[PDB]
Amino acid sequence: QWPAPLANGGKSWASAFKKAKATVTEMTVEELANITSGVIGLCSGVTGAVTRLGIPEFCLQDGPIGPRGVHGSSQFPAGLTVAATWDRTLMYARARGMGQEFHDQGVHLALAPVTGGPLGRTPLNGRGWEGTFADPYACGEASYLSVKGLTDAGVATVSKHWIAYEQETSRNLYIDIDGVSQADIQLPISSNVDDLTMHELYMWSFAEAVRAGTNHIMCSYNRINNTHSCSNAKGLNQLLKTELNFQGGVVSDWGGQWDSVPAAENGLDVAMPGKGFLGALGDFWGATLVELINNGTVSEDLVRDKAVRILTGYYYLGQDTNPPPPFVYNTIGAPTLNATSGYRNVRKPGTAELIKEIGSASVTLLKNTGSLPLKHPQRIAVLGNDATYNVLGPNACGLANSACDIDNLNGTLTTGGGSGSALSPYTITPLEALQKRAIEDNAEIAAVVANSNTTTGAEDAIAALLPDADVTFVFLNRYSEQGADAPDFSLGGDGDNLMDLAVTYSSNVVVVIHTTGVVDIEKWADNPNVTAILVAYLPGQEAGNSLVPVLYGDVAPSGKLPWTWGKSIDDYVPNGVVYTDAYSPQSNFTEGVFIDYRWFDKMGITPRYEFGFGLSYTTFTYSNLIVDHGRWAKDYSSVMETAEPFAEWDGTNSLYDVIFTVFATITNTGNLTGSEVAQLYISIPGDNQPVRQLRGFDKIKDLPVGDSAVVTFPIRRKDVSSWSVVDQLWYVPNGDFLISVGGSSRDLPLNTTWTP
Amino acid sequence: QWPAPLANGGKSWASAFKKAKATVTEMTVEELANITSGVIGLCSGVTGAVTRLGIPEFCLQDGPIGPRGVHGSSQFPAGLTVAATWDRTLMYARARGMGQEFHDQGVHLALAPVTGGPLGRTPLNGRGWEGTFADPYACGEASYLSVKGLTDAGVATVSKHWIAYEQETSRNLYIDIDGVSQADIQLPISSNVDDLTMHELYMWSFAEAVRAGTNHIMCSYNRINNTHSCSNAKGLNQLLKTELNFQGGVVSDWGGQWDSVPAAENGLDVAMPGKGFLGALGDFWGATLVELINNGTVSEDLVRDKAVRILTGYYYLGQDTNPPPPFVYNTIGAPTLNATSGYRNVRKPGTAELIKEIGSASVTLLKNTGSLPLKHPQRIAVLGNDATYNVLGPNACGLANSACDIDNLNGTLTTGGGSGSALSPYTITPLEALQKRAIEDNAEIAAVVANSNTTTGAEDAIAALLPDADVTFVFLNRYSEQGADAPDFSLGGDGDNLMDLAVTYSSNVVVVIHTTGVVDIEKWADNPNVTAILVAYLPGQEAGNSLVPVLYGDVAPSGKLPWTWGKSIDDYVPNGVVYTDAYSPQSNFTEGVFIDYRWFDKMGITPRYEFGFGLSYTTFTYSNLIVDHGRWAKDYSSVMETAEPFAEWDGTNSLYDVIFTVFATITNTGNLTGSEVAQLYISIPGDNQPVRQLRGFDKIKDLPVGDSAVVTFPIRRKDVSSWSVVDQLWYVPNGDFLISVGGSSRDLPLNTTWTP
Ligand SMILES: *[C@@H]1O[C@H](CO)[C@@H](O[C@@H]2O[C@H](CO)[C@@H](O[C@@H]3O[C@H](CO[C@H]4O[C@H](CO)[C@@H](O)[C@H](O[C@H]5O[C@H](CO)[C@@H](O)[C@H](O)[C@@H]5O)[C@@H]4O)[C@@H](O)[C@H](O[C@H]4O[C@H](CO)[C@@H](O)[C@H](O)[C@@H]4O[C@H]4O[C@H](CO)[C@@H](O)[C@H](O)[C@@H]4O)[C@@H]3O)[C@H](O)[C@H]2NC(C)=O)[C@H](O)[C@H]1NC(C)=O
Ligand SMILES: *[C@@H]1O[C@H](CO)[C@@H](O[C@@H]2O[C@H](CO)[C@@H](O[C@@H]3O[C@H](CO[C@H]4O[C@H](CO)[C@@H](O)[C@H](O[C@H]5O[C@H](CO)[C@@H](O)[C@H](O)[C@@H]5O)[C@@H]4O)[C@@H](O)[C@H](O[C@H]4O[C@H](CO)[C@@H](O)[C@H](O)[C@@H]4O[C@H]4O[C@H](CO)[C@@H](O)[C@H](O)[C@@H]4O)[C@@H]3O)[C@H](O)[C@H]2NC(C)=O)[C@H](O)[C@H]1NC(C)=O
Ligand SMILES: CC(=O)O[C@@]12CO[C@@H]1C[C@H](O)[C@@]1(C)C(=O)[C@H](O)C3=C(C)[C@@H](OC(=O)[C@H](O)[C@@H](NC(=O)c4ccccc4)c4ccccc4)C[C@@](O)([C@@H](OC(=O)c4ccccc4)[C@H]21)C3(C)C
Ligand SMILES: CC(=O)O[C@@]12CO[C@@H]1C[C@H](O)[C@@]1(C)C(=O)[C@H](O)C3=C(C)[C@@H](OC(=O)[C@H](O)[C@@H](NC(=O)c4ccccc4)c4ccccc4)C[C@@](O)([C@@H](OC(=O)c4ccccc4)[C@H]21)C3(C)C
Ligand SMILES: *[C@@H]1O[C@H](CO)[C@@H](O[C@@H]2O[C@H](CO)[C@@H](O[C@@H]3O[C@H](CO[C@H]4O[C@H](CO)[C@@H](O)[C@H](O)[C@@H]4O)[C@@H](O)[C@H](O)[C@@H]3O)[C@H](O)[C@H]2NC(C)=O)[C@H](O)[C@H]1NC(C)=O
Ligand SMILES: *[C@@H]1O[C@H](CO)[C@@H](O[C@@H]2O[C@H](CO)[C@@H](O[C@@H]3O[C@H](CO[C@H]4O[C@H](CO)[C@@H](O)[C@H](O)[C@@H]4O)[C@@H](O)[C@H](O)[C@@H]3O)[C@H](O)[C@H]2NC(C)=O)[C@H](O)[C@H]1NC(C)=O
Ligand SMILES: *[C@@H]1O[C@H](CO)[C@@H](O[C@@H]2O[C@H](CO)[C@@H](O[C@H]3O[C@H](CO)[C@@H](O)[C@H](O)[C@@H]3O)[C@H](O)[C@H]2NC(C)=O)[C@H](O)[C@H]1NC(C)=O
Ligand SMILES: *[C@@H]1O[C@H](CO)[C@@H](O[C@@H]2O[C@H](CO)[C@@H](O[C@H]3O[C@H](CO)[C@@H](O)[C@H](O)[C@@H]3O)[C@H](O)[C@H]2NC(C)=O)[C@H](O)[C@H]1NC(C)=O
Ligand SMILES: *[C@@H]1O[C@H](CO)[C@@H](O)[C@H](O)[C@H]1NC(C)=O
Ligand SMILES: *[C@@H]1O[C@H](CO)[C@@H](O)[C@H](O)[C@H]1NC(C)=O
Ligand SMILES: *[C@@H]1O[C@H](CO)[C@@H](O)[C@H](O)[C@H]1NC(C)=O
Ligand SMILES: O[C@@H]1[C@@H](O)[C@H](O)OC[C@H]1O
Ligand SMILES: O[C@@H]1[C@@H](O)[C@H](O)OC[C@H]1O
Repeated sequence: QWPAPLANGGKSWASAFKKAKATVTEMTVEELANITSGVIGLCSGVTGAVTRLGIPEFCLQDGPIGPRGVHGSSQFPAGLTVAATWDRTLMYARARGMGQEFHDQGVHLALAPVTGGPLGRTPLNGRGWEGTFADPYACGEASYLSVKGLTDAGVATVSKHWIAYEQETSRNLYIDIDGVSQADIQLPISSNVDDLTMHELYMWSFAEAVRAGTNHIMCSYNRINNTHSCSNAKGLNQLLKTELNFQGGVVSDWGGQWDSVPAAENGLDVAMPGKGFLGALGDFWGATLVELINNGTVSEDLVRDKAVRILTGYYYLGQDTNPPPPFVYNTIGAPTLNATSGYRNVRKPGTAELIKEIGSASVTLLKNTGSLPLKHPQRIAVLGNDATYNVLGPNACGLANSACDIDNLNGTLTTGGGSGSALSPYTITPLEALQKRAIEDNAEIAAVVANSNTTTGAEDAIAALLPDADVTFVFLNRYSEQGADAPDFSLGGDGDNLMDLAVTYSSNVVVVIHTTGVVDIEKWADNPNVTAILVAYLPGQEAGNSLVPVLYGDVAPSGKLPWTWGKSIDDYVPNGVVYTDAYSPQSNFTEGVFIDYRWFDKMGITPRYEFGFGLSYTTFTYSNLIVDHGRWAKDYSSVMETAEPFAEWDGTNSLYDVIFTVFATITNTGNLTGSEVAQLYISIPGDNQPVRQLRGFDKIKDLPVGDSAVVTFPIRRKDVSSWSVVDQLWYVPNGDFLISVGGSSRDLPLNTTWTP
Repeated sequence: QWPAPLANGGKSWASAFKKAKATVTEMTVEELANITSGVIGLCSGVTGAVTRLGIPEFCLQDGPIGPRGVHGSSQFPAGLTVAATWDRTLMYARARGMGQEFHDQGVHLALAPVTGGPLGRTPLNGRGWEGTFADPYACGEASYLSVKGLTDAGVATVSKHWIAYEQETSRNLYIDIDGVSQADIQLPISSNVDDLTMHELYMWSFAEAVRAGTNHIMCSYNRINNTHSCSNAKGLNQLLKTELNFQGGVVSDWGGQWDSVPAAENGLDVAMPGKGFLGALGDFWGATLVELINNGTVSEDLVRDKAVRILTGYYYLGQDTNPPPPFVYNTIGAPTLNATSGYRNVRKPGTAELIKEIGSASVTLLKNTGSLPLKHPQRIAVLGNDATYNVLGPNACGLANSACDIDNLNGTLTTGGGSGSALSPYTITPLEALQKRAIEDNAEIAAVVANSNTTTGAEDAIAALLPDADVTFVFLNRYSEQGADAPDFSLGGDGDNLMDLAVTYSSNVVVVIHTTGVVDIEKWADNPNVTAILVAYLPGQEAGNSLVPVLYGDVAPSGKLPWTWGKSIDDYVPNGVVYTDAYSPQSNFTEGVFIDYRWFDKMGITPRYEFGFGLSYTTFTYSNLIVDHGRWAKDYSSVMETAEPFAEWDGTNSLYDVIFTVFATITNTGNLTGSEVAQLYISIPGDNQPVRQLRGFDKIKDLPVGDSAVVTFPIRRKDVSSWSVVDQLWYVPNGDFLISVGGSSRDLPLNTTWTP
């Protein structure tokens, strides 16, 4: 085994550690078992109180778009959607806003963000949308800022899911309900991950989360090399708590804990949900952990270290001197918990405008043949239930946005299904917003929003409506959800039918896709009747009013794709989702570090739309690439430090030191003002190395016609490193490094060589 | 027989008559038959050209809300809806706006307004909504202003339908299509109307239409005393063309003409639609009328008088010196007419705001227990497909708003079905408008707009949503249409179910009814969970934005009911709709003059909501009734004059002279500013006379709290007259007249006696 290292508070939590140790020193064995296992309450999870010492219950609450199952709050855009902005300021402000609302609702610990698990090995991942980029570097940057935004608002974070949690299928949470136990059916999928892949690929974003000060981390459902993540000594005690120097608590996912003793010894700190959800998801600690200590199987001091880890967050964020107000909403639901809900409104001035701005900044133009931007069209047709409201109400699908019937017309896809969803005070529909703009132009506008296959008359309505239209907007979607992967890339609902009808009857079709990921558009993407295609991802509540200004040219589109859009699912990493009824299911990560565009680049597969692709209404020319070797600096700014070994280590040094900076220049060479995401890729020399790896991005805002601006990329030591499996450390390999800059992963007009 | 009197141009058309006679004098027999029978074209009806003399084809076009089947136009509110405003200025401006759009689309003759047929003998009349009030006096005033507004814009009018056209059922238009002829199935319903009833009840509004200068009149489908209206000598040659002194043309309804010779001799002028609609609706004139003249059966001079009547309008409105532009839309439809459509936009600045104002002025508050006006509710539920768009598009139901399937979710009922409908450039939905106001108050709002009986989950969505709501808006409707009467008072669609669910789960339910007439609300109107009830009638395109300001108190509601709302259909005139398969179906108008509230008042039946009932957010006190006998004046202002005989006639005199004026005073005695419709009723002494008869209305706008204003009622000679069947003239009977003033037909705090 790898022994459990003791918390010491590290960099920023030293004083809070000290108060945590003082309190925990006073605790009895019953009290230690109480704080470390869940109890019944209104939140996703609730830690027992330590009543005698005045430590209250902590509310742990979903989710990564804001607190789930609460009224009086805003529905923020999904992580996928903010990734697609490529705007650091928006990644932070989104998180800070979510945090404000978490705090004002009474949440102590936010079950957020998703910071690298699932990272994106398969594009069918039913919950991939909760994360950000299918790229370690960019996911790392988003994860850093998301964590910082949440904690800066006074909410502790529980970053998730550690680690190699890359498929929902056979995730097999522990559950024992009505005589049928998952242990007797099938064990969780095992992620079989080589050491290099674990370091260079899956750990990257978690390192950034630890550096940003995440207070906790949640261990996933999957197994790793046939050992449960939540009792994987190598995972938690070694890689997380030793190499990453993590100082906070490891919280089990809900049914992630499979056992009592291995869990306490191998790095687990908090058993969730404990007595919540009827005890059906395992209840391995609590009174049972009291007996394990008193009879000497589990070390008392070991358990005190778990308590210390939990309380460090409490004191660091000042939840003692500034308590959160009470959490008033039943987010569990009857009959599981019968208990009434109060009411509180926490929506602040500015939040609706921020959510709108994220939408306008993310929406991504994949195809424009000249129909966009719109001028002042006079006869406008609109097709698709995605254009309008859920017919049962925007929250009809319930507490996790997953309970409406398989055929329901859910309206605009504003968030995905599951624990990462949230309620919505309203939906600004695409149709409401297009209609407002139509009225200003004295135009007419009509929408067919029924099911084009199963409602009588819809097809003929469509036939009758489209030919005369100046433009036809088609709104498509693809719902996906926690607990299943998507079967394939197929549009949800009547999507395919809408598109076949649309091109039969209109030669100016503009397609807008609200989705949790990549969809199959192969039948029509090259039809010249589809004059424009845009993906708007998951925009939360301001869906229509964020889209329409971009469509009409008020602001040029500036979003780019945060993953690869291949022409077929066969173009990706093989065995993305393993289906088997084998009792011990296996997923071998044979691809290694080569996921998403790294796979495409290495096998020479040409995607339909590459990673980092997006059109504007203008063009940008790249020039004057400069590598400034003299432009280096100490890492002073992190909240916490890791202990990742590296070759050049000398006591005063860091893996996150900036060792040089790359500069380049962009010129708007088109006819309209626009923003541009500049991207930097490095080819690190070695055996079996990716052709190139994203190591920088910078977004210039609203570059006027003919103007220029400089983009700037700080390069850290780690960014040019490789991990030595033989030596067990990060090193900068000798050799020629290629540095590329440009507008996508495949449009890189500038390059240069750098040698250390 | 009653011989056909010759046109002479009467009062305002004298010079146009002269030019008409000159032109017609030059016409051959072929040319006379061409102008007097319909030909194929893009409009509802088209008169043949007289090519040699440069007289083009005239476009006749539906309908009484504006030109039908046209893009580029606005959907105005229905006549029912403007009646409910009780605002003369709005009745005029609505008509003038409709006229502008008629003209700018190229229409020569508008098939509008509905000016007393159907007037409202039965509240089940499928097309009652096209007219205004179920009251001769008020229908007369609306009819005068509607006609004036249309002609003032340069469009000739064809006022309809003459006369005693009081049920759609067995209207039996002539049609002979695919070997099956209506003549071999069933004759039109016969209206058996006594002479007093015809004069005091059905003729009243047509007299006002003739006085306002209607250029034509359309004869109805029904028979009168077992003679078709369109060949009823007594109807057309005598009552219309002699007593009413009508100087314009009688146009057949479409399939209203049953014969060639009786029609030419008994007063018909224009055979419509002629060769249009495949000749299937009879084609009795045209080439056949050429042979009838040349072989001497039909007098040539008689036919010249028809031509003269048609051309008088053309010259009077200046359609020669200012031609209408071309009519560019196929309003017939393929396969009946295959022909392409151009495009023109005629929507002017100001029209959308006028249609909104009519909505805000008409919406009628029937019940308010204190829930209205709304303050700033934070959780708002909305129920009903009426709250949102037609799922197939607002115009999906086609050229006459009547072709969507029996179950379709048609969305907000903005106009009724049939030839009196029109297309809509958009629908401002109740839900869009409530949502905008919710957003301003930082509130949440959710709508269940599916079918609550047949869509899975809707009922539970409803159960789950309503209890927590501060207010629940329920939107109900009742579509009806030309060519059928309503079976009963039942809400359309899932109405009944919505209301049962609403009161189970909310104690603050506010009901809004969009309808073509009275509906059965008896199950819930007295439930204290229904805290407010409003009828909004048919608001055209600005449905939501006209309603919401009234709901939120920006303006107090000031509409009142234009018909009686009885508790059951058994409370009305019996035999309202006769159903039979008898070849010659009969309707005996045994009730005489006693329709609508005259029936209720006479039989001592207490309606649920009386004629002229509506609540405000304030109250008004009535005081200081004055009859000013000295306040009389000559009738100088009419466009045309009738020749109605009357006892006091002396050459310089008129039946429309004002013989006194009634004044009264209203004081706003509540807490909020509001508008008030003041109503005047006279009890004319006689045998079998109504208890009281509306003879005045005046609307005070925005009366501040504690302020007073005077309402003024001019009383004409005709207004205190009766018709002598023995003498065949109007007379003022000797005796005591009761004069009542107040806020409804049953809330009349002021009264006084007047003797001639
Ligand atoms: C899930 O399972 C996979 C299953 O394999 C696990 O992965 C393994 O992870 C361990 C670390 O826990 C690796 O152990 C290290 O192995 C080094 C030798 O590697 C070479 O030999 C092995 C065995 O014959 C091969 O498998 C390797 O091949 C792979 O890597 C190469 C190189 O890139 C590729 O080309 C191959 O194709 C494979 O991908 C190698 O050829 C070994 O040197 C290393 O030794 C040090 O580290 C430990 C500390 O843990 C010390 O105890 C030991 O004393 C050595 O440390 C001293 O020495 C160095 C100097 O040499 C100093 O710098 C130190 O500070 C110190 O004083 C270590 O044992 C194993 O190789 C790796 N396998 C693969 C295939 O990746 C996952 O960890 C497992 N995960 C979980 C979560 O359970
Ligand atoms: C659909 O059918 C109904 C079926 O009846 C038709 O109605 C009738 O309409 C005609 C007019 O075209 C009426 O004719 C007039 O009758 C007068 C006599 O009426 C009394 O007797 C008759 C017959 O016995 C009764 O039916 C009447 O009863 C009804 O009215 C009374 C009174 O209120 C009620 O109490 C009853 O219960 C009934 O409702 C009466 O008791 C008759 O005097 C009148 O005579 C003059 O008019 C014509 C001009 O058309 C002259 O030719 C004639 O010379 C008289 O005119 C001179 O005399 C007067 C002075 O007396 C002068 O002032 C004149 O200027 C002139 O020099 C006339 O014949 C008939 O009564 C009426 N029936 C009913 C039941 O209403 C509908 O018209 C028909 N409609 C259509 C469209 O086809
Ligand atoms: C299994 C699971 O994930 O359950 C939890 C409760 O904590 C878990 C975390 C999860 O995020 C949470 C909160 C969610 O938010 C999910 O979005 C969520 C799910 C993914 C879903 O999960 C499932 O459908 C399970 O696969 C499903 N499992 C089974 O039917 C099953 C039974 C025996 C052996 C193996 C499987 C299940 C359905 C309904 C109740 C319990 C279990 C249950 C669950 O009801 C929700 O489940 C419960 O609320 C619940 C669980 C146990 C008892 C009572 C209630 C779900 C929702 C909200 C729909
Ligand atoms: C019967 C009738 O009212 O037809 C007209 C055409 O001029 C009439 C006036 C009417 O206002 C007009 C324009 C309308 O606008 C109506 O809203 C309207 C109707 C009320 C409707 O009328 C009916 O449904 C008839 O009762 C119906 N009648 C019969 O089926 C019938 C056949 C034989 C004997 C007795 C009855 C019918 C349906 C479809 C085509 C022709 C007749 C036809 C009609 O298609 C529309 O009809 C046609 O367009 C049409 C008529 C004949 C031949 C070809 C087309 C209708 C619409 C638009 C739906
Ligand atoms: C509107 O949103 C709805 C949710 O709020 C969407 O419904 C969900 O959609 C997904 C598919 O996209 C379904 O997931 C699959 O469903 C089945 C499992 O169903 C049952 O099968 C057996 C029963 O014998 C049993 O094993 C299961 O427990 C289920 O009872 C499988 O095909 C897949 O494995 C996968 O889980 C959801 O089931 C469905 N939810 C519900 C509650 O029906 C809906 O698709 C949205 N509308 C549109 C157009 O996208
Ligand atoms: C949405 O608006 C729709 C129209 O655009 C509404 O559909 C119409 O609604 C009325 C009833 O409210 C129906 O009128 C009745 O229908 C039938 C006649 O149907 C057939 O019966 C025989 C066939 O064997 C034949 O004689 C007829 O020609 C018909 O084929 C009778 O019950 C009545 O006499 C009456 O005419 C319309 O038929 C219906 N239109 C269509 C095209 O189906 C719809 O109701 C609206 N939705 C809601 C919720 O109100
Ligand atoms: C272990 O955890 C238990 C569950 O959290 C804990 O119990 C709970 O104690 C809290 C206070 O710490 C109580 O909360 C409220 O109760 C009283 C009235 O009874 C109020 O005056 C207070 O304001 C307070 O809000 C809970 O009632 C109680 N919950 C349950 C389910 O019993 C135990 O105390 C913990 N045990 C140890 C050893 O600390
Ligand atoms: C009786 O009515 C007929 C139908 O309206 C009428 O015919 C039509 O005549 C018009 C002009 O009055 C023609 O309109 C266009 O034709 C020529 C080109 O062919 C253009 O140069 C002109 O600009 C004009 O717009 C119609 O083509 C014609 N319609 C049909 C169906 O024949 C007869 O002329 C009328 N008969 C009499 C005796 O007047
Ligand atoms: C310690 O406690 C656990 C849980 O009750 C029990 O299974 C185990 O056998 C105990 N050890 C001894 C030595 O009794
Ligand atoms: C494009 O639309 C036109 C109608 O606008 C249609 O006739 C043509 O077949 C369509 N083209 C394709 C490739 O579907
Ligand atoms: C009114 O609503 C309440 C719930 O708000 C319900 O319990 C009660 O039965 C309802 N009353 C009626 C008369 O339906
Ligand atoms: O937040 C948790 C989610 O990430 C996990 O997968 O399911 C349990 C949830 O409550
Ligand atoms: O306008 C006409 C309408 O009033 C009549 O009833 O049907 C024929 C229509 O075209």
